[PDB]
Amino acid sequence: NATRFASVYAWNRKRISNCVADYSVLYNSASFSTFKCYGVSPTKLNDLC
Amino acid sequence: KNNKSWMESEFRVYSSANNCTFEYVSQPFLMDLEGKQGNFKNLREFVF
Repeated sequence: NATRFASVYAWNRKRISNCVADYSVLYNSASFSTFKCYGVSPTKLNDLC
Repeated sequence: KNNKSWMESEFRVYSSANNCTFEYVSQPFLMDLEGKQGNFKNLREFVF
């Protein structure tokens, strides 16, 4: 939901530790334009980490 | 002078900090640093 990012070479990395992320609304909700996964299914990220 | 609370004010142990991989805050505890006399009135035992 961030308003403005950085440059492609200036890309910022968000460190997430001691947290719980909900991946159902990020994928199953289909609120974004497109997504592509590598080596793992988008529905398997809830029970894996 | 106002609202003592004996809370920590300035941190002089380390001047700068960077590349922090972890941070946590535990449950609130009570501490009173006011001077006392006599034998030691409290005992704190920690195992890490």
